[PDB]
Formats: sequence, structure tokens, C-alpha cells
Amino acid sequence: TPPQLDPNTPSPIFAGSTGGLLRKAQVEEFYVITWNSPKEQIFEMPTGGAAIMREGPNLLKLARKEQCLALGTRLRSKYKITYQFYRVFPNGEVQYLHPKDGVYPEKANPGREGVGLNMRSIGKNVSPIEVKFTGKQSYDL
Amino acid sequence: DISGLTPCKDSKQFAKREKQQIKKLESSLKLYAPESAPALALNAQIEKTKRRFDNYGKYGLLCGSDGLPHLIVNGDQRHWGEFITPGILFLYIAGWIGWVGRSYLIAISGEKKPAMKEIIIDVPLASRIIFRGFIWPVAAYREFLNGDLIAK
Amino acid sequence: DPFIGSLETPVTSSPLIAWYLSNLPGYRTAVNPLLRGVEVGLAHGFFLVGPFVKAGPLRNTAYAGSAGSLAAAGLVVILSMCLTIYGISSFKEGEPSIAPSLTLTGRKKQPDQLQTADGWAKFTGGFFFGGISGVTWAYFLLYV
Amino acid sequence: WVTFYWHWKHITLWQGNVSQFNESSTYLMGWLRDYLWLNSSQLINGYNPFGMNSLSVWAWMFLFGHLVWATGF
Amino acid sequence: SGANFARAFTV
Amino acid sequence: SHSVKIYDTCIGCTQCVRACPTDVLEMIPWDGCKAKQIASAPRTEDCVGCKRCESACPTDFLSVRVYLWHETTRSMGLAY
Amino acid sequence: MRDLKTYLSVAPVISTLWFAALAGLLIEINRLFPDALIFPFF
Amino acid sequence: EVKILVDRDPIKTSFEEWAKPGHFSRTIAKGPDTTTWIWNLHADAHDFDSHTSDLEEISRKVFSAHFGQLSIIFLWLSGMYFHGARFSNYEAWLSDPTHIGPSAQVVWSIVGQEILNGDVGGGFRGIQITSGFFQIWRASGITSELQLYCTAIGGLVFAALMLFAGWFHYHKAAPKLAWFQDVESMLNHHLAGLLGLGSLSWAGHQVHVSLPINQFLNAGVDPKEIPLPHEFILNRDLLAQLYPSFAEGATPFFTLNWSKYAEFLTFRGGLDPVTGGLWLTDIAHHHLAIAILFLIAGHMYRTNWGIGHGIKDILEAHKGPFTGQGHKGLYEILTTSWHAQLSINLAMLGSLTIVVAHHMYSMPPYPYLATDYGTQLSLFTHHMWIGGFLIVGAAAHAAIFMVRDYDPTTRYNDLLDRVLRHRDAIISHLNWVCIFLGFHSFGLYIHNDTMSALGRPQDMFSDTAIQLQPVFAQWIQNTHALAPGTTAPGATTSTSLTWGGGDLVAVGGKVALLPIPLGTADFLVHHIHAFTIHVTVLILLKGVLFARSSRLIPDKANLGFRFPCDGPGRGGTCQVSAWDHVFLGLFWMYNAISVVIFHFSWKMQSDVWGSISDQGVVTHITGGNFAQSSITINGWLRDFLWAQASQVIQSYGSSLSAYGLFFLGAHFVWAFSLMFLFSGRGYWQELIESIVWAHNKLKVAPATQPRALSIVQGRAVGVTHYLLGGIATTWAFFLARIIAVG
Ligand code: CLA
Ligand code: CLA
Ligand code: CLA
Ligand code: CLA
Ligand code: CLA
Ligand code: CLA
Ligand SMILES: CC1=C(/C=C/C(C)=C/C=C/C(C)=C/C=C/C=C(C)/C=C/C=C(C)/C=C/C2=C(C)CCCC2(C)C)C(C)(C)CCC1
Ligand SMILES: CC1=C(/C=C/C(C)=C/C=C/C(C)=C/C=C/C=C(C)/C=C/C=C(C)/C=C/C2=C(C)CCCC2(C)C)C(C)(C)CCC1
Ligand SMILES: CC1=C(C/C=C(\C)CCC[C@H](C)CCC[C@H](C)CCCC(C)C)C(=O)c2ccccc2C1=O
Repeated sequence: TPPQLDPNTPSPIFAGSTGGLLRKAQVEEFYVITWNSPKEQIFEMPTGGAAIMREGPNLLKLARKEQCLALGTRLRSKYKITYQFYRVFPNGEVQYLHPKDGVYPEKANPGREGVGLNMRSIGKNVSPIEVKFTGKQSYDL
Repeated sequence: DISGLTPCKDSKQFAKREKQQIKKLESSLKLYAPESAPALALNAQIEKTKRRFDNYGKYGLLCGSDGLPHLIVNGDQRHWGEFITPGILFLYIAGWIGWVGRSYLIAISGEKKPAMKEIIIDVPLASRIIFRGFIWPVAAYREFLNGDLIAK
Repeated sequence: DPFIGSLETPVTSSPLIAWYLSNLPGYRTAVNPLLRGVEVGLAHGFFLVGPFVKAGPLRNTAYAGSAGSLAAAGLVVILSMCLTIYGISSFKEGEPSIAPSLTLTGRKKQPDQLQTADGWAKFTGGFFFGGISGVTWAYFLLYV
Repeated sequence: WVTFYWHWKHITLWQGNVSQFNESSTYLMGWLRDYLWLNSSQLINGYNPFGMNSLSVWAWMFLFGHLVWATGF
Repeated sequence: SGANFARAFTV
Repeated sequence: SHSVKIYDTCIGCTQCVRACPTDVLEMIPWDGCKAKQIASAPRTEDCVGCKRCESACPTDFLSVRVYLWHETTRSMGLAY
Repeated sequence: MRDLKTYLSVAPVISTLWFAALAGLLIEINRLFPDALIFPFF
Repeated sequence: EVKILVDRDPIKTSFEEWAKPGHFSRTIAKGPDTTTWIWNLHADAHDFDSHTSDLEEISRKVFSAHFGQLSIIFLWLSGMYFHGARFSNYEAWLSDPTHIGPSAQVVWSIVGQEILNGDVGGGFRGIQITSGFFQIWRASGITSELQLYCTAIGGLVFAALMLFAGWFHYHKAAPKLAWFQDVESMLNHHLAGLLGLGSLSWAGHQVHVSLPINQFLNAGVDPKEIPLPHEFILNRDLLAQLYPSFAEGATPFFTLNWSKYAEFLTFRGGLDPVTGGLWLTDIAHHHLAIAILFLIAGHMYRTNWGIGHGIKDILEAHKGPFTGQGHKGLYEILTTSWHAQLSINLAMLGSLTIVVAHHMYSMPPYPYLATDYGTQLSLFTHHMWIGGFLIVGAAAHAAIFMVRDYDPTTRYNDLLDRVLRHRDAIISHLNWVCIFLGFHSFGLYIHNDTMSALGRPQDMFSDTAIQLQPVFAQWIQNTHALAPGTTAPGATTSTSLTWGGGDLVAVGGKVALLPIPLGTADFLVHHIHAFTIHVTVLILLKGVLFARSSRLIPDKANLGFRFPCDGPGRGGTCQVSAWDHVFLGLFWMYNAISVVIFHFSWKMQSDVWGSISDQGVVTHITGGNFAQSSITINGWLRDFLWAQASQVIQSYGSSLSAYGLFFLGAHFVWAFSLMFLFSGRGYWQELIESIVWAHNKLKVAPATQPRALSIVQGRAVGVTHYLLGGIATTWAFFLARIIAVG
């Protein structure tokens, strides 16, 4: 799948709260979550309080990945709405984060590489004396 | 006699303590009417104190320097009933309890769900098992010789 | 912008409060830091002189004023040392300033020169001079 | 426990009478009343509204230890 | 008041 | 960043993938079991160490293991 | 009647009856024999 | 409209459900596999909201539980009355109350415990009681034992009736949901019926029975010669001789010339010199006025007719400067969830109990109560502990509501959302004020101690070196002293003697009340009180506000109200649930209440209570050293804890030995609690593993596998043991000291 873009999407109706972005947003990074709502309805923000999401495409800014994922999973469970979020740096780079293959991770799809697979039982690991005086670790082998 | 102790029927501090306690009781006895119920209660207390002191003296205990009886767990034949005679009795009773419990557990190991029998005891089987502990040493010794006491 | 971690309230953004806060020496931008440091030090020393001369261990003797003034001078010296240490540890020499470059209107503005090694050094020197001057002026006024 | 036992036995021996320990060491109220409460009388009087003496620093360190122990909680 | 106290020591 | 390792005792019940709150794990096809799939952990740098994945794993001992390691801003969960 | 007996066979009720009976036996023994520090029968 | 709606036989009374435990929850009902099951069966016994979801069943269960509680209370009252009737010396105490100690418990003579039957006085031996029941009975007019027997029988009958009513309302006729949600009728009946008619009837009893009998008792007549209460009702001559106004009958009241009733309905105020209590005429007058006010105020809400007011209309139509629309959806929230009502009622009850304690020590309402020091101390301490516990529980139930009963979609409230949207500012300001208050309040004491230890007594914050006087409190005291002359023309004297100025009141050679001075020590202690209260408020408010979600955990609502943690990650996330916040706030509530009761006890023993001589001088119990010795921590440790504990520890071999035994037992339990508070579960599980191996080696392993207690259970056990030990220690110390010296 080709990653999409978020040029000029509007934002939900909110009155403001003290759980928003901080200096880290200006300094390090933040996250942007976009979805599509069929009707104007009231939902609950991760930061605190209640907001209203408009009909059409909706865009929101958050400080951590956990907040984006929690809001997205609430949308999926309760409203049956697909969602996607990116990460934004101060330099303007935009990185696509949620489903990278266009499919949620809970479902298998060919074309996915295996990472961090140990082909042995958890009780076959070597003792720490074997790996002493070297940088590697027993579970790393 | 033993470890520089004095027999309890010969020491003087025992009598002094008895006199002190009796005087303390009689001081409160005087306040009430002689025929009133508190007078009867205090007279009963005085009689109990005197009987206790006489029994302690007659039982052959050994008071110390300060005036209190001292127990001897050494093993001398003159103090069989001080520690050794009661202790054996305890073991007997104690063994009883343990034996009974063990038996009951085995009696419920056969069924598929023993937890229901553990949280809700049954009275018939427990009553059958209870009286088998009266001869616990013999059964325990026979099981130890046979080899069924220890799991394998 | 609602999603920024702040709120707009009568106290936070009021004409009187904004005007008062935008005139304090620590918030001017086009002024070189030395004068602002001098003003801040003068105010702080003149304020600080009082409690030491009033509640010190020698408040009941004839040595109250001198001991209190000396204690205030010591506090000013320690504060100057702390400021110098913070300036050394925080800002680098050749790097540009890290002040915001645009205001609420969005109009671009020159970044403040206080958030730099030389600017902070000038501010600390001015603060030290102003604090010493304020302490001695308060001592002169109180006991003459 | 060990230090309490040693200190009480030796202080009763030094003071002259060994009957106090022999008669009050067999129950816990004896330890609480005849060892701590009885012996704290001079220690808690290091400084008072009337004055102070050379035992003031020991009372101050007593309170300091109490405060640190309570802060650990 | 004596009878009330004696009620406990009847036996 | 912590270290999340998947062992071969897995049976592919998809519980660990659902339990993760940061989208670290995923599933790939496999042939070592009946379900014909296994887990993998590409986005390890996002792991926060909550150990929710280990709580939902039916096995005599867990087939997914999280070892804590050097901490950072993302793994510590700082919002400022 | 079956379920009444079943409930009366539950652990807390059986335990409290057993402990009450044992406490009564101990109390009566201590009342009959006032105080004793040794075993004088033998 | 308003009507009675019931369901016939919703459930059938059967013993089949008793046979199997845990029928309320399916996972409990399955069967026991480990020991944890047992510990769960008691944890969710009264969690009616989680057994089902329908409101009708929850409401019916709540009604039945209330009936059972009422039956238990009635049984307890009947037992107290029967003990007063049978094993007591009430008749001896009636004639000579000053020299006889109340006692209503007698110990058997089984082992050697007969020494607990101390000689209280009046030819009686028994445990002295400090419940204050004897004063209540004397003020009620009871002068015999047959009346107490009849009262006990009536209480037993009422308990039986309450039990039958509970069974009938749960199993035969269960009210429907619409019946419960009719709050207008409930409020009308609770105000006009329960609170108005009850106080009017009590005023009737006081006017008709208590007043003449108490007049005869105060006149010096023997209790056995006073006429029976019904003779006053039957005979008008006796009342006419006692009160001429009754000779006119009820004619004046219907004629609006009520001044004729000024003989036994007065406005004097103050304390009665003979018994050191409030005038009974004033109390009867106050009860009559309260009855009239409550009957008037109980007809405000519209029920089933045209007239009245609507609660929803009042809430919605209220427009103000600061609120705005504000209260709109509050009616549904407060009529749908039980937890919000529980929280509000708990907070109100706790505050009311604390106010009750303050007012009751300030003005003694019963005869011969002020001169009984043990009763006063016990009542004050008990009521304040109860109030603190209730206030603490309110926050826990508010957190429960916020976690499991709050949704912004169906029911939306503007004020709640506005509060939630800026929690950070609230918490930050509360934290700052707590830090500042604690720093100053405790730094003053530390500075006093340090200047004392260095031989510099002239640099203290004391009454001689540097003064901090509570000027506002002194001004209020002076204004209250000057009020009766000008501000209260009707009142003959001051409302209470606590205000500065006036005269000492003493009964039987013992001081009853005198003005209480205020100095630097009172200033410092009040600021410490404020600091502790603020810290407790901060803990509870943070726990309530951050229950749904936080910056660390953005989905704390899914985990629930009671979850130990989230994991070792994020640096560690132990104790983030609101339950842990309640568990933390319990300790601070305990601290604050302990400090307050210590302050009250020392101040009363130092500057109020004491003895008076024939010449006129007053000698207090502790010599009035509170004003100079309470400004240092060493003074609190030496002059209060060390000095006043002599009577507790030296009570062995006497009639107060049980107090010393409890003194030691509470210490043991307090030390025991740290075992659960400090350690962790894994070590205990790993030890139980080896113990279980040793068991299995001998074929005695149980089917219910042993398991170590869960984390939340361990914390709960620790806090329970800690609180019990501390409270028992204070109880034993206070009671022993005040019985011995008072
Ligand atoms: C917690 C509060 C506290 C307070 C108020 C005091 C107060 C006092 N101490 Mg003690 N002391 C304390 C705790 C405290 N102590 C502790 C914990 C210890 C350790 C054991 C000591 C040990 C100690 C020693 C060893 C000595 C004292 C002595 C003194 C005096 C010296 C004060 C001083 O010169 O500095 C005051 C300095 C200032 C710079 C004041 C700053 C605060 C200003 C007023 C803030 C006001 C803010 C403003 C109004 C807010 C809004 C701003 C807006 C207008 C824009 C003073 C009476 C000395 C003495 O003997 O005196 C008789 C002494 O030798 N103290
Ligand atoms: C039912 C009988 C029973 C029997 C035979 C044993 C046997 C044993 N116990 Mg176990 N134990 C039991 C019950 C029993 N236990 C219970 C109920 C508990 C929980 C309180 C424990 C907890 C326990 C611990 C913590 C330890 C042992 C240890 C031991 C061993 C050393 C003896 C001793 O120290 O006793 C210790 C005894 C106790 C602390 C209390 C036992 C008293 C119980 C209440 C009596 C049994 C009554 C039961 C309800 C009867 C029901 C039967 C009825 C329905 C017919 C020994 C193998 C020790 C060890 O490991 O040795 C190797 C040890 O460390 N036990
Ligand atoms: C004027 C009549 C009236 C009276 C006196 C009361 C009084 C009371 N109600 Mg209220 N209530 C009323 C009308 C009334 N209610 C109506 C119409 C409704 C429906 C809207 C409710 C709804 C209601 C609920 C849902 C609950 C109460 C509860 C209570 C009790 C609180 C406990 C207490 O404060 O101790 C005061 C102590 C005493 C006065 C007890 C003495 C016994 C009284 C006098 C019995 C007579 C009262 C009864 C209403 C009349 C009998 C009816 C029947 C014979 C036909 C108390 C008995 C709570 C309770 O405790 O549960 C049972 C409770 O949960 N009430
Ligand atoms: C006004 C009455 C009141 C009522 C009706 C409720 C109602 C409720 N509470 Mg609340 N609560 C209250 C006051 C009240 N509370 C107060 C004052 C506090 C502050 C401590 C709390 C704090 C609180 C907490 C912390 C929790 C609740 C919860 C609950 C619910 C579950 C009850 C439970 O399962 O216990 C069943 C019964 C027990 C577990 C009994 C425990 C034993 C107690 C603690 C021992 C006391 C010791 C005793 C006095 C000492 C004697 C010693 C001797 C026995 C040897 C229930 C709906 C629970 C919840 O989950 O709600 C859904 C919960 O977690 N409440
Ligand atoms: C026994 C000692 C103890 C002490 C001193 C504290 C201290 C404090 N608690 Mg803790 N706490 C304790 C036990 C203790 N706690 C226990 C047993 C529990 C139960 C688990 C808790 C649980 C707890 C909770 C739940 C909370 C606190 C909070 C607070 C803070 C309140 C603000 C304030 O007053 O601080 C000011 C400082 C003090 C009063 C301490 C004494 C300092 C004096 C003035 C000396 C200063 C000396 C000087 C500066 C030394 C410099 C010399 C050096 C350079 C060499 C404070 C840090 C609250 C908080 O953090 O909110 C603000 C809060 O939320 N505590
Ligand atoms: C003074 C309080 C205190 C007490 C009494 C204990 C007691 C004990 N500790 Mg703990 N502990 C404490 C504080 C305390 N600890 C603290 C502060 C810590 C630091 C975190 C620990 C950490 C700790 C560790 C790490 C270990 C223990 C273990 C033990 C046990 C050692 C064996 C033994 O002594 O048995 C003697 C038994 C008793 C004195 C228990 C009391 C018996 C009661 C009173 C009998 C019941 C009677 C009565 C009818 C009660 C009815 C209740 C009522 C509701 C009806 C024992 C249970 C060790 C262990 O588990 O060994 C097996 C161990 O591993 N403890
Ligand atoms: C102590 C106690 C008790 C007892 C109680 C009692 C005994 C009670 C009583 C009560 C009563 C006894 C009551 C009464 C009431 C009454 C009323 C409430 C009345 C009213 C009236 C009216 C309202 C009137 C009116 C009118 C008028 C004014 C005018 C004309 C017309 C008419 C007449 C209508 C018991 C045991 C239970 C329990 C425990 C405790
Ligand atoms: C706080 C508390 C308490 C106390 C309580 C009390 C003390 C209460 C009381 C209460 C009361 C005190 C009540 C009352 C009520 C009453 C009523 C309810 C009445 C009624 C009446 C009626 C119904 C009448 C009728 C009639 C008649 C008959 C005649 C005329 C006409 C008419 C119709 C009116 C206690 C200690 C327990 C503890 C816990 C808490
Ligand atoms: C002591 C302790 C334990 C172990 C405590 C246990 C196992 C409780 C034991 C309770 C009783 C004594 C066990 C037996 C109860 C039966 C009802 C006994 C029946 C037989 C007769 C005696 C009635 C924990 O599991 C724990 C967990 C988390 C934090 C702290 C701790 C902790 O401190």
C-alpha cells in the first residue's frame, strides 16, 4: 500500500484543555491522527472532557502514540470507523505509522518479514556465565 | 536442692506473698456489708487463694530466691509431672488431630472433585474417621514399617 | 488553538495584565541585557535588605544594620554565583539564540539576545552590580 | 533484642540491685515500664522551658533519629 | 444494687 | 529500548497482538503449528515495557518475553 | 431439609460449633479444677 | 403520576440457594480451584451493581439491606436497655450522682478475672461505663427499672417487625422502579413527616413528662417518692401547683397570647447552675420551633397536585453570573446512579458528626454530663473518628461513580466537563498551598526546638520572645461576650461559657466550664490542623479527578476501579487506581484526627478541667503547662506522652489491668501490620511452594491449592491492621488516664 497524505483536513469542535501539547511538541515530535466520520457525533477525548467530531474527514494532534492508539481503538470498537496516524518532526518530515501493509496487525498477510524469532524453547537459553566478558546477551543468541 | 533452690513448703517469701494477697483482699472486703453478695464473692476469692497456696505447697514445687516456683524440664525423677508427664499427653492428643485430618484427605482423594468435599465437610464420613485416631500410634507404626507413610 | 496545553482566561490575557507584564525589564527584547540586569539587581537588593536587618540574631543590639546589610550582600553574591553557573551550564558560545521568533499575531520578530552566552553574561554582571548598589543604597537610607 | 538484653542486665548489675531485672524481665510490661520509661527520664529532660544542661545534644539526636525513622515510611 | 451483682454469682 | 523475543512454542492465538497498546507486534504466516502463523516484533523501539503481552499468553511458560533494557523518551512514556 | 443440613455442614458453621463446644469443655474443666501448674495424678 | 407500583413474588424463599455458595456471580459459582476463590466470595458480596445491570433488582436489594441494618440497630439498643435494667446500679447513681461511677457490666468469676469487678461505688462492683447512657436516662425522666424493662421489650419487638418487613418487601411485594425515582414525594415525607412530626412528638414528651419529673428531682426529693409520669397527665392539680399556666389549659395557644406559656418555654440560655447543663425549657422550646420550621419547609416540592415546585425546573431555570447554563443534566445523573447519592450523603453525614462533636463538648445538653470527664472525652473522640471515616468514604464512592457510571453521550453535564478540562491547575495550586502551609507550620516547631537546644530561649516563637497572637479569634470571642447585652436582647446570658468573659460554673467541687484563653500555641495548632486537612483533600481530590484517564495511562477506565498496576514499564506504574488513592488517604485522615484529639485532650486537661476549693481557687489537672510547653516537639513527647502514660502502665494488679493489656495488644497489632505493608507477593508464593512440597511428600496435600494473597488484598490487610492498632492504642491510653485521674 502507498502511504497517504493529510493536507488540509479540518479539526473537531473543542473548547480547550490543559492536557494538550507541550514544549516537547515544539522540540522533539508529535503525532497526527486522521479518520472519517459519517455523522457529527460526540466522543470523549483521551486528554480529558468531551468533544464533537464533524462529518467528513477529521484530523487531530496528540503528544504520544498511546493516546492516538487508544482513541483509534475506541473509534474502531464503538463507531466502526477506520483511522490512520502519522508522526511529525519539527523539520517537517512526516512518517506513516499505523497499518503499514494496509491491514491491521491482528491478521496475517504474506510479505511480512520475521523479526526477533528464536527457534528454541524458553528454557534452552545459556547461562550468564557463558556470555560473560562479552557484549552479547544470552537471549540475544 | 537443685541449682541452689529452696523447697516451696519451707521458704518464707511464699508465706509473705500469701499474706500480702490476703490482706489486699480483706482490705476491700471490709467496705461492704458482711452479709452482702460482694462479701460472699470476696470470701470465695480468699478461700480460692488459700487452697491454691496449700496445693502448691503440697505438690512439691521449688520456690526461688525471690519467692516464685520454678519448673524443672531437666529430666529428674522427682519432677516427672512438671514437664515430661504433661508433654507426652499433648503429643498424643496432637497426633490424634493430625492423623484424623490426613485420613479424611485420603478419603476424599478418590472422587473427581475433592474441592467440594473440602469446602463443604460431610459429617457421616468424618464421624466414621474421627474415632479411628484413638489408636493412632499403632496404625502409624504399622504404616511406617509397611512403607505407605511416604509418597514415591 | 484549543489543542495546545494552555487556556485563555481573563487573568492570563487581559489588556492591563499584558501591558504590565510586557513592560518589565525581564521581558523587553530590543534592550541589551545589561541595563535590565542592573534594574533587576537594584530592585532585588533593595527588597532583600529589610528582613535581614529586622529579624537577624543581632536585631536587638546596636549592630543590626551592618550585620543585616552584610548578610544581604552575601545573599546577592551567592545568587550571582548561581546565575553564572547556570549560564555556563545551559547556553553554548557560538550557537544562535533559542528564543521564539514570532509573536501571537504571527509577525516575525528578532529573537531575544538574552538566551545566549554573551547576553546571559551581560545580564549576570548587570544583576551583580545592581544588587550591590541596591544593598548599599538601602543601608545608607535606613541608618542616616 | 540482643543489645536491649545486654544493656538492661548490665545497668541493673551496676546500679546495685539485681532483683529488679530478675523480677521484671519475665513479662513484656516489665521491659516496657522498667527499662525504657524509667530510664528516659533524664534523657528527655535535656532542654526544657526552665533551662538546659549538657544532655541537650543527646535529646536533639533522639528526636532526629525519630524523624528520620518516621520519614522512611 | 447487691442483687444485680449477685445475679452473676448465682452458681 | 527494551527487547521482545518470540520463541517457537507459540500456537498463534493472536492474543498478544491485540493486547499491545502501542502497536509493536504483528503476525506473519508460518508452518510450525496448526494455525500456520507466528508473531513478530518489528517496531521494538516503541515498546513501553507494560508487559501486557505476557499477561495474555496460554503456554506452560510464555512464548513471548520482554527484557527491560536502556530507557529513552519513547519507552519511558514522557509527554513533556 | 437436605439443603438445610448441607448449609449447616458448610465450613464456617461447623467450625464455629466445634470451637464453641471445645471452649465450653475447656471452661468447664477450668471451673471444676481451679488452677494447676503440674500434673499430680501420677 | 405518583402511585404505588409493586411486583408480586419476584423471588421465592427456598433453601436450595443456601446449599451452594457464590450464586450471585457465575465465575464464583463455577467452583473452587484455588484458595483465592474464598477470598473473592466475600469481596463481591455487596457489589450489587456488578451482579446484574437492571436498576430494579439493585433498588430492591438496597431496600432489603436497609431493613436488615435497622433490625440490627434495634437489637443493639434493646440489649443496651436490658443491660441497664438488669446488671446496673442506676438507682444508686440516681440519688448521689456526683460520688458514684456508672457501671452496667459485670464479669463472671471463671479464671481470676473477678479482679475486673472494680468498686465503682454505691454498694456495687462492675466495669465502669463511659457511654453516657445514665445521663440520657435521667434527662428522659426514667426513675425505675420496670420502665427500662418495658423499653427493652419494645425494642426487641421492633427489631422483629423490621426483620419481617424486610423479608416481606423483598420476597412478597417488591416496589417497582418508578416508585423509587419519585424523589419529590420522598423529600416531602422525609422533611415534613420524619423530621417534623418526630421532633414535635419529642417536644410533647419533654413538656409533659421530662420537665416535671426533672423539676422534682432537682428540688431534692427522693427518687422513690416522685409521682409516676402518668399521674401528671391524669391530675391537673399537680401540674397547676408546679406550673400555674397549665391551669388555663390549651385556651391561650388558640388565642395567640402565647406569653402565658412563658413559665416553661423560656429564652434564658446559658448553663443551669445545679446540674451544669442547658435549661430543659430552652431545649423544649427549641424542639417546638424546629418542628414548626420543618413542617413548614416540607411542603415545597410538587407531588401529584398543582401546587409545589419542580426540582428539574429549579435546576434548569437557574441562571447565574458564574455558572451560566450549568446545572442541566444533573437531575438524570442524581436520579440514575446510587453512587453519587451515596457520596453526597456520606460527606454530609461526616461533616454533621464532626459538628455534633464540637457543639456537644462546647455546651453540655445533659444533666451531670460536664463534670464527667471520661464521658466527654470518649464521646468527642468517638464522634470525630466516625466523622473522619465517613468523609473519607465519600471520596471513594465519588471515584467509583466517575469510573463506572459516567458517559458523556447519553447524559452530559457542562459543569462537570468544565471541571474535568482543567484539572492540572487545580492540582498544582493545591500542591503549592499544601507545601507552603506544611513548611511554615512545621518549621516553626523545628525552629523552636533548635533555639531551645542551643540555649537561646529569647529567639523562639513563644508568648515571651516573638508573639503570634490569633487576633481574629480574640475579636470574635469579645464580640460574642458583648452580644447578649446588645446583639441579643432576648437572651439573658451568653450562648456558651467558652467565649471569654463571664463567670466560672462548677458543680459539686468540680469545674464544669470557664472561658478558654487563646495564645500562640492555639495559633500553631490550628495551622497544623489546616495543613493536614489540605493534604488529605489533595490526595482524595487527585484520586477522584484522575480516575478516568491520565497523561501516564490514557486508558485507565478500561482497567477498572481496582487494579494493582499496569506493569514495570514506563519506569514503574504501581498504585495508579483510585482505590490506591483512597488507601493512601486513610493514613492522612488518621494522622489529622490523632493530632486533633491530642490537642483537645491536652487543652481540656490543662486549662479547663480541674478542682475548686471552698476559698475559691482553681487547681487544674496538669497545672496549666500547655501554654508554654506545647510549642516544641520535645514538650509534646515529654510532658504529654511520657507524663500521662504513667497510669496506663502502672495499672497492673488493679481494676484497670485490661486497659494495659489492650495497650500492649494494640502495639503488637500495629507492629504486625508492617509485615503486610512492606513486603511483596512473589517471595510469599515462592515460600509456599516449598511448604507445599513438604506437604505433598506426606500425602496430605489439599485439593484447593494454597495461593498467596493478591496485591490489593495485601494492601487492604495492611491498612486495616495499622488503623486498628493505632486506634486501640489511643483508646486504651485515653480511657485509662481519664478514669484514673478524672
Ligand atoms: C519554616 C519557616 C521558618 C521561619 C519563618 C524561620 C524564621 C527565622 N529563623 Mg528559623 N529555622 C527553621 C525554620 C524557620 N525559621 C528551620 C527548619 C531551621 C533548621 C533547624 C531553622 C533554624 C534557624 C537558625 C539556626 C536560626 C534561625 C533564625 C531565624 C530567623 C532568621 C530569618 C532570616 O534571617 O532569613 C529571612 C530571609 C529572607 C530572604 C526572607 C524571604 C521571605 C520573603 C519575606 C518572602 C515574601 C514573599 C512575597 C511577599 C510573595 C509575593 C510577591 C509579590 C509581592 C510580587 C527567623 C526569625 C536565626 C535567628 O537566630 O533568628 C532569631 C538563626 O540563627 N532559624
Ligand atoms: C490436616 C492436617 C495437617 C497436617 C497433618 C499437617 C502437617 C504438617 N504441617 Mg501443615 N498446615 C495445615 C494442616 C495440616 N498440616 C493447615 C490447615 C495449615 C494452614 C494454617 C498448615 C500450614 C503449615 C505450615 C505454615 C507449615 C506446616 C508444616 C507441617 C509439617 C510439620 C508439622 C507442623 O509444623 O505443623 C504446623 C501446623 C500448623 C501451623 C497448624 C495446623 C493446625 C490445623 C488447623 C489442624 C488440622 C485441622 C483440620 C481442619 C482438620 C480437618 C479434618 C476433619 C474434617 C475430619 C507437617 C507435615 C510445617 C512444615 O512445612 O514442615 C515441613 C510448616 O512450615 N503446615
Ligand atoms: C411519613 C412517612 C414516612 C416516614 C416516617 C419515613 C421514614 C423513613 N424512611 Mg422513607 N419514604 C416514604 C415515607 C416515609 N419515610 C415514602 C412515601 C417513600 C417513597 C418515595 C420513602 C422512601 C424511602 C426509602 C427508599 C428508604 C426510606 C427510609 C426511611 C427510614 C430511614 C431510617 C431512619 O432515618 O431512621 C428513623 C427511625 C424510625 C422512625 C423507625 C421507626 C419506624 C417507623 C416509624 C415506621 C412507620 C413508617 C412507615 C412509612 C409507615 C408504615 C407503612 C405501613 C404500615 C403501611 C425511615 C423509617 C430508608 C430505610 O431505612 O429503609 C427502610 C430507605 O432506604 N424511605
Ligand atoms: C454508608 C455505608 C457504606 C456503604 C453502604 C458502602 C457501600 C459499598 N462500598 Mg463503601 N465505604 C464506606 C461506606 C459505605 N460503603 C466508607 C466509610 C469507606 C471508607 C473506608 C468506604 C470505602 C470503600 C472501599 C475502599 C470499597 C468500597 C466498596 C463498597 C461496595 C462493596 C462492599 C463490599 O464488598 O464489602 C463486603 C464486606 C467486607 C469486605 C468486610 C470487610 C471487613 C472490614 C473491612 C473489617 C472492619 C474490622 C472490624 C470493625 C474489627 C473487629 C475485629 C474482630 C472481627 C476480630 C459497597 C457497595 C468496594 C467496591 O469495590 O465497591 C464496588 C471497595 O472497594 N467502599
Ligand atoms: C514522617 C515524616 C514524613 C514527612 C516529613 C513527610 C513529608 C511530606 N509528605 Mg509524606 N508520607 C509519610 C511520611 C512523611 N511525609 C507517610 C508515612 C506516608 C504514607 C505512605 C506519606 C505519604 C504522603 C502523601 C500521599 C503525600 C505526602 C506529601 C508530603 C509532603 C507535604 C508537603 C510539605 O509539607 O512538605 C514540606 C516539608 C516538610 C514539612 C518536612 C520538614 C522540613 C523542615 C522544614 C526542614 C527543612 C530543613 C532544611 C531545608 C534542611 C537543609 C539542610 C541541608 C542542605 C543539609 C512532604 C514532602 C504530600 C505531597 O507531596 O504533596 C505536597 C502527599 O501528596 N506524603
Ligand atoms: C511484630 C510483628 C511481626 C510479627 C509478629 C511477624 C511474624 C512473623 N514473621 Mg514477619 N515481618 C515483619 C513483622 C512481623 N512479622 C516486618 C516488619 C517485616 C519486614 C517486611 C517482616 C518480614 C518477614 C519475612 C521476610 C519473613 C517473616 C516471617 C515471619 C514468621 C516467622 C516465624 C514465626 O515467628 O512464627 C511465630 C508466629 C506468630 C508469633 C504469629 C502470631 C500468632 C497469632 C497471634 C495466633 C492466632 C491467635 C488468635 C486466636 C488470633 C485470632 C484472630 C481474630 C481475628 C479471631 C512470623 C509469622 C518469616 C516466615 O514466614 O517464616 C515462616 C519470613 O519468611 N516476616
Ligand atoms: C424510646 C424508644 C422506644 C419508644 C418510643 C415511643 C414510646 C414513642 C412514642 C411516640 C408517640 C407517642 C408519638 C406521638 C406523635 C403524635 C403526633 C405526631 C401528633 C400530631 C398531631 C397533629 C399534627 C395535630 C394537628 C391538629 C392541629 C394542630 C389543629 C387542629 C387539627 C389537628 C388536631 C389535626 C421504642 C421501645 C419503640 C424503641 C427504643 C426507644
Ligand atoms: C443519630 C443516631 C442515633 C439516634 C437516632 C434517633 C434518636 C432517632 C430518633 C427518631 C425519632 C424520634 C423519630 C420519630 C418519628 C415519629 C413519627 C414517624 C411520627 C409519626 C406520627 C404519626 C403518623 C401520627 C399520626 C396521627 C395520629 C395518630 C393522630 C393525629 C393525626 C395524625 C394522622 C397526624 C443512634 C443513637 C441510634 C445511633 C445511630 C445514629
Ligand atoms: C503474610 C503475607 C502473605 C501470606 C499470607 C497468607 C497465606 C494468609 C494466611 C491466612 C490464614 C492464617 C491461613 C489459614 C486459614 C484457614 C481458614 C485455616 C483453617 C483451619 C483452622 C485454623 C480454622 C501474602 O500472601 C502476602 C501477599 C502480598 C503482600 C503481603 C503478603 C503477606 O504479608
